[PDB]
Amino acid sequence: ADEIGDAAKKLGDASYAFAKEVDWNNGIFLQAPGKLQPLEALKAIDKMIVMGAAADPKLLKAAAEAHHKAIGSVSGPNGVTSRADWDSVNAALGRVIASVPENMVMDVYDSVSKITDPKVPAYMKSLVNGADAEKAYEGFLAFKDVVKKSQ
Amino acid sequence: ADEIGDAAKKLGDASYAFAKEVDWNNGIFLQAPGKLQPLEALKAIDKMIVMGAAADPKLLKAAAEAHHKAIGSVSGPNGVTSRADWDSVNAALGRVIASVPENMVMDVYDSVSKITDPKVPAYMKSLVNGADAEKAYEGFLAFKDVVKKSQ
Ligand code: CHL
Ligand code: CHL
Ligand SMILES: CCCCCCCCCCCCCCCCCC(=O)OC[C@H](CO[C@@H]1O[C@H](CO[C@H]2O[C@H](CO)[C@H](O)[C@H](O)[C@H]2O)[C@H](O)[C@H](O)[C@H]1O)OC(=O)CCCCCCCCCCCCCCCCC
Ligand SMILES: CCCCCCCCCCCCCCCCCC(=O)OC[C@H](CO[C@@H]1O[C@H](CO[C@H]2O[C@H](CO)[C@H](O)[C@H](O)[C@H]2O)[C@H](O)[C@H](O)[C@H]1O)OC(=O)CCCCCCCCCCCCCCCCC
Ligand SMILES: CC(=O)O[C@H]1CC(C)(C)C(=C=C/C(C)=C/C=C/C=C/C=C(C)/C=C2C=C(/C=C/[C@@]34O[C@]3(C)C[C@@H](O)CC4(C)C)C(=O)O/2)[C@](C)(O)C1
Ligand SMILES: CC(=O)O[C@H]1CC(C)(C)C(=C=C/C(C)=C/C=C/C=C/C=C(C)/C=C2C=C(/C=C/[C@@]34O[C@]3(C)C[C@@H](O)CC4(C)C)C(=O)O/2)[C@](C)(O)C1
Ligand SMILES: CC(=O)O[C@H]1CC(C)(C)C(=C=C/C(C)=C/C=C/C=C/C=C(C)/C=C2C=C(/C=C/[C@@]34O[C@]3(C)C[C@@H](O)CC4(C)C)C(=O)O/2)[C@](C)(O)C1
Ligand SMILES: CC(=O)O[C@H]1CC(C)(C)C(=C=C/C(C)=C/C=C/C=C/C=C(C)/C=C2C=C(/C=C/[C@@]34O[C@]3(C)C[C@@H](O)CC4(C)C)C(=O)O/2)[C@](C)(O)C1
Ligand SMILES: CC(=O)O[C@H]1CC(C)(C)C(=C=C/C(C)=C/C=C/C=C/C=C(C)/C=C2C=C(/C=C/[C@@]34O[C@]3(C)C[C@@H](O)CC4(C)C)C(=O)O/2)[C@](C)(O)C1
Ligand SMILES: CC(=O)O[C@H]1CC(C)(C)C(=C=C/C(C)=C/C=C/C=C/C=C(C)/C=C2C=C(/C=C/[C@@]34O[C@]3(C)C[C@@H](O)CC4(C)C)C(=O)O/2)[C@](C)(O)C1
Ligand SMILES: CC(=O)O[C@H]1CC(C)(C)C(=C=C/C(C)=C/C=C/C=C/C=C(C)/C=C2C=C(/C=C/[C@@]34O[C@]3(C)C[C@@H](O)CC4(C)C)C(=O)O/2)[C@](C)(O)C1
Ligand SMILES: CC(=O)O[C@H]1CC(C)(C)C(=C=C/C(C)=C/C=C/C=C/C=C(C)/C=C2C=C(/C=C/[C@@]34O[C@]3(C)C[C@@H](O)CC4(C)C)C(=O)O/2)[C@](C)(O)C1
Ligand SMILES: [Cl-]
Ligand SMILES: [Cl-]
Ligand SMILES: [Cl-]
Ligand SMILES: [Cl-]
Ligand SMILES: [K+]
Ligand SMILES: [K+]
Ligand code: NA
Ligand code: NA
Repeated sequence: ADEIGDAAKKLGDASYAFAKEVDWNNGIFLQAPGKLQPLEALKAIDKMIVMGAAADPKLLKAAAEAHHKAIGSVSGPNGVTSRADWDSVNAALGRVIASVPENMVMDVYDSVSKITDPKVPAYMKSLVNGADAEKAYEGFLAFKDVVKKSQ
Repeated sequence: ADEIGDAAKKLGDASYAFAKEVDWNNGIFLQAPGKLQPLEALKAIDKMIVMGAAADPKLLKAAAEAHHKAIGSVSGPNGVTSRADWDSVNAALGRVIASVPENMVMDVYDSVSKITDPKVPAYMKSLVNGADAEKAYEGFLAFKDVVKKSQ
């Protein structure tokens, strides 16, 4: 057990209602988030590859395992995993983020933002309960503060 | 140095002319290869996650590093990496494939095939030199025999 695991449980309280409202079977997620821009996207994918090579290999292993278990507990019409697996996944991802330098994480966020159309967040939010999405995000902000403290 | 590295060099002789003919900047690769079928695709993605968790963590690390280096040497109008980086990537991927049980690799191939429209290989091949694609594939068959012997 660790502090990221404790923080993932609080994050789940704040975010699982949002998770249940996303339609994870929507084909939209395979689309570019705006105009397809292969050269810019490749730069973002490169920042991710750099980060994956920097990440602790045992923690990437554990984060993959957690996703395989989450897939096994999917149910209902939106394809949402169990509450327990939602928290497990978030904690395992938090540990991966904490295993690399902060600049590597920001480089991914910046490089993806560059290819992401300004309308995309609002359109995503419009398909769920707005208050639940806001509560999820304030949850994320509290969680990332625990993650940073392990980083 | 190892036998997979030697085999990757022969594979490059057989396949790099094909690599140069693919338009890696074509947006088509972001499309589902046929009808989008999220439940079946998730099963294929699950076989991959299982395989990634089973793979040797040092070899997955090295395979990511090899891709970051390959991205740095991209040139020309099709976005093709250098011959040296093409071989490096193939050897590092060969080592990853050899680090997991054969059944895990076949499970991915079967689960992806299930969502892949029968027209897709021929359409892909139609955008390149057919003889070069055939020479690439016969190269692959020789390479996978070396990979299997390390497996
Ligand atoms: C079928 C498998 C599968 C699916 C469908 C997804 C889906 C996703 N992954 Mg995951 N992953 C999957 C397998 C795996 N992933 C990962 C490792 C990662 C990493 C390292 C990351 C992702 C992230 C993401 C998200 C990227 C898009 C995004 O940011 O949306 C928005 C995100 C959500 C809807 C997820 C919940 C986030 C938050 C706790 C609550 C919601 C807050 C806000 C309302 C919206 C988000 C705001 C931003 C600024 C944080 C997306 C939800 C990324 C992500 O979520 O970025 C924030 C991310 O950083 N995945 C591994 C390797 C261990 C997997 C397999 O093993
Ligand atoms: C920008 C980054 C990036 C891009 C564009 C790609 C693109 C691709 N990856 Mg790669 N990857 C990338 C980063 C990374 N990959 C991987 C790990 C993997 C793995 C483990 C595998 C792929 C494979 C593939 C291919 C999947 C589709 C396919 O099978 O087409 C057809 C494939 C090609 C055109 C590639 C050349 C194959 C062969 C040597 C020559 C051509 C033979 C035939 C003519 C066509 C293929 C026949 C099939 C039956 C083998 C595709 C070419 C898969 C693959 O190639 O399956 C065969 C695969 O197994 N990637 C990692 C983690 C280390 C990456 C980042 O770090
Ligand atoms: C070949 C196939 C390969 C596939 C490759 C696929 C990967 C790339 C696919 C792209 C997917 C991107 C779409 C993501 C949208 C989700 C982000 C979002 O809604 O974000 C919403 C935010 C909203 O903006 C924020 O809005 C906030 C509002 O807060 C206010 O309001 C809050 C609650 O309402 C609180 O009150 C809070 O305290 C208060 O300040 C603040 O103003 C912040 O400053 C501001 O950042 O937008 C922002 O961040 C702007 C930046 C958004 C850019 C995207 C960021 C995602 C980075 C994640 C990296 C993952 C990469 C994707 C793939 C990885 C999978 C492994
Ligand atoms: C949210 C975003 C997340 C993104 C997720 C994305 C991943 C999934 C995206 C799907 C991409 C799939 C499209 C791939 C097409 C390439 C395969 C192909 O052209 O294949 C061509 C072959 C042609 O068929 C073969 O044709 C051969 C012909 O050989 C003959 O001819 C030869 C030379 O002409 C030689 O002479 C040879 O000796 C002689 O026998 C033989 O008959 C073989 O038995 C027969 O298999 O088709 C076959 O195999 C049929 C099976 C094809 C199924 C696809 C196989 C790919 C499996 C790779 C796993 C990678 C998964 C993809 C993503 C992974 C990235 C990490
Ligand atoms: C081989 C293999 O398994 O690889 C594995 C690799 C990983 C990394 C482990 C993995 C993973 C995680 C991944 C890829 C996550 C990807 C997330 C993608 C999110 C995409 C989104 C939000 C896309 C869009 C597109 C939208 C378009 C919106 C608009 O166009 C619309 C409607 C109309 C316009 O008028 C206005 C508009 C509003 C602009 C939008 O609103 O959102 C996975 C899945 O496991 C597969
Ligand atoms: C060896 C091997 O196999 O590697 C493989 C391993 C993987 C994992 C499968 C793999 C992969 C994918 C990877 C690395 C994905 C990485 C994702 C990174 C996500 C980062 C995020 C969300 C960062 C942020 C930063 C944010 C900042 C927000 C704020 O600053 C803002 C704006 C304003 C301030 O006022 C307050 C603030 C709130 C602070 C934010 O909100 O989010 C890959 C590439 O395939 C390689
Ligand atoms: C088709 C289908 O059914 O798919 C199903 C597939 C599944 C897997 C079963 C499934 C599921 C679950 C899923 C997808 C869960 C996704 C979770 C994503 C979690 C992401 C996390 C936590 C990302 C971050 C990024 C962080 C960055 C933090 C920092 O940068 C920040 C901000 C500010 C810096 O100053 C400091 C910092 C510390 C660097 C962080 O702290 O955390 C579901 C729902 O069932 C759908
Ligand atoms: C070949 C093939 O078929 O592969 C298949 C493989 C799969 C895995 C099966 C597959 C899949 C599934 C995938 C990747 C699913 C990804 C889901 C990502 C979902 C993202 C969502 C919800 C994003 C948001 C962002 C939002 C932002 C809200 C806010 O910012 C807003 C507006 C205002 C801020 O002030 C406050 C805020 C509240 C922060 C929100 O509310 O939500 C797919 C697509 O089927 C393809
Ligand atoms: C966060 C992050 O970085 O994730 C990283 C995760 C990884 C795994 C490391 C990674 C990687 C590798 C990946 C995903 C490789 C994906 C390969 C996809 C190949 C897709 C293909 C061939 C798609 C199609 C679609 C086609 C459609 C054809 C047709 O419809 C057409 C024309 C008209 C119809 O009449 C007939 C038809 C003929 C049916 C086709 O012919 O082909 C990457 C890139 O690094 C990103
Ligand atoms: C911890 C962590 O981070 O994990 C992350 C790590 C990654 C790597 C980034 C990641 C990923 C992606 C993964 C695993 C991709 C795996 C790809 C597997 C490819 C397998 C292939 C091509 C298999 C085959 C089998 C074939 C057989 C052909 C033949 O039998 C046939 C028909 C007919 C016979 O007569 C002759 C024959 C010729 C023998 C073939 O032709 O091809 C993931 C999911 O994101 C997790
Ligand atoms: C937009 C843009 O510009 O992107 C650029 C991005 C880059 C990265 C810079 C770039 C590049 C290079 C790329 C993509 C290279 C891709 C290489 C893929 C290699 C895949 C390999 C070897 C897969 C396998 C699968 C195998 C399976 C083998 C077996 O199953 C078989 C058969 C039969 C079983 O009985 C035994 C077995 C042993 C189990 C194997 O042996 O090998 C490029 C071109 O520049 C494009
Ligand atoms: C959000 C966002 O924008 O992300 C962006 C991220 C990126 C990385 C920048 C990006 C990208 C690039 C990607 C994934 C590229 C993937 C390329 C895969 C190419 C596959 C090809 C060529 C497949 C084939 C299959 C063929 C088969 C030929 C044969 O079988 C045939 C007929 C007959 C057999 O008898 C013999 C045979 C000879 C075997 C062939 O000849 O070729 C993209 C798309 O821009 C999206
Ligand atoms: Cl505890
Ligand atoms: Cl571009
Ligand atoms: Cl040698
Ligand atoms: Cl389906
Ligand atoms: K509101
Ligand atoms: K021919
Ligand atoms: Na470690
Ligand atoms: Na090892």
